[PDB]
Amino acid sequence: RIHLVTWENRKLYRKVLERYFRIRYDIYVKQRRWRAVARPINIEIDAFDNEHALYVLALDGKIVGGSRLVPTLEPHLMSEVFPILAGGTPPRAAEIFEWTRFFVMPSGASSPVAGFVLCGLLETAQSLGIRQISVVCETFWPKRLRALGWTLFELGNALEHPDGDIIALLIDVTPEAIEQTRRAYGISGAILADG
Repeated sequence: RIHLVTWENRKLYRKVLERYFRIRYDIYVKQRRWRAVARPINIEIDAFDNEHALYVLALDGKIVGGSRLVPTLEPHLMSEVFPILAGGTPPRAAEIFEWTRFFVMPSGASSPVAGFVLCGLLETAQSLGIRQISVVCETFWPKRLRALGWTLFELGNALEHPDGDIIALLIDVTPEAIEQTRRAYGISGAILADG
């Protein structure tokens, strides 16, 4: 199930968040991803992990995948690091949040966990009146996401690097995108823990 962790419920979710920041150490620091900062303790945390962050976490209590949303009216990765990808002016609106830190844990084999996370992201954004989601992602993502039902707009030129090519996208959060995604991964029950 997809759980929405915010500033307001961070104390209820304190053990999940402590595991979540340790997991980011395993994923981002331990496999030496671009710009991950090594901390003196085994967590990974960046300038965008503050009171304005939203954590969309796939649980079962073990974390199996997730993502992070930041209000585009606040400083965000595309605004502070990659504004060149959106022509120097990333999209910024109350209605618009930036997606960062998409991950799926290895275990999670032939599992729709990815499905559960991607569908859960759109459903959480729906529920909050986030109408679009901005993202900096590898240049292979738009094909995959336009195969699941997503309507999205490239915001610029790809930035080519020997270690990976990246691009900025603006994603519509549509009832349709949601349906086709569920269909692509064929799962049924409730996904969000709404209560």
